[PDB]
Amino acid sequence: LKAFSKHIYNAYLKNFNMTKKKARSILTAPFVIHDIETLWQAEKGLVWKQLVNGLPPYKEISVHVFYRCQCTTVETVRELTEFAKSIPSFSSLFLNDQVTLLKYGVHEAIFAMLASIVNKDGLLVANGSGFVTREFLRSLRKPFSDIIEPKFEFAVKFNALELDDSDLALFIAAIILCGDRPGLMNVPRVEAIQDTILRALEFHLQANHPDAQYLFPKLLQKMADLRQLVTEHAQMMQRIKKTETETSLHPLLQEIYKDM
Ligand SMILES: Cc1cc(CN2Cc3ccccc3[C@H]2C(=O)Nc2ccc(Cl)cc2Cl)ccc1OCC(=O)O
Repeated sequence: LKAFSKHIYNAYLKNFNMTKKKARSILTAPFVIHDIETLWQAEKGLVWKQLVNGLPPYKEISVHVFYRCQCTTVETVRELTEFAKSIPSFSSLFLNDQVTLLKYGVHEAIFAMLASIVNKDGLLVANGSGFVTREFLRSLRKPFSDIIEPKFEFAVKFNALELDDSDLALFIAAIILCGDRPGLMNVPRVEAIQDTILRALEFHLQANHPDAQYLFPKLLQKMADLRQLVTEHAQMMQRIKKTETETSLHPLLQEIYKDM
């Protein structure tokens, strides 16, 4: 049982480059991106460096941030996919279920993970090297500003729990191995596996956070909140996909948002 929680926490460490430990040690010399000038200064890309001339028109600023939001999540989706392979019993499931579980579960896992790299004034980006301000994300266009702002307000509430990476490791495994996803075939086997993980998390929270009662149902509450947050996010993404014709979506993201 204890080795179960350390197996997942092992895989978490093995698969996710950015951790809450490394994140909070940075947050408490990142290059601050607070305007169009500093946003462009974050480059280092040799091809980008060879092509840059001046500052971008206006519409390019929001598409660029929207492009960086895609890249962030795409990388994290591929990490979460490996992470899931190491979760006990996940690989024994039907490959369809494995895909279905990841399809509807990755964003919920991401937004909980991304709370680690966030505070009330902004978030860490680009391998912890830069810090994008909240004000700048308010200064973008409405469609792209209205999808970033709900996340900040959730992240600060999630960070009030004062969890660590060993808590997140199990918590994320619980989000992925979720029973009530559309089209999920072998439901009993997934719920069974989730109970094992839920039983592991219940023990871990008591062994890691002694003097903070009622913390488990709090985390269960956040799972329902992560669903509603993603439910709104996906809707705002599809409204964007409809209206924003000069905007496209990464092939990995296209899959996930196909049939939601
Ligand atoms: C357009 C889009 C926006 C966000 C919003 N994300 C999730 C999130 C959580 C907590 C704080 C800030 C955020 C925000 C985010 O990652 N922003 C972000 C990331 C990198 C850079 Cl360089 C700049 C910014 Cl503004 C998330 C997904 C997405 O679409 C891609 C996808 O759904 O996969």
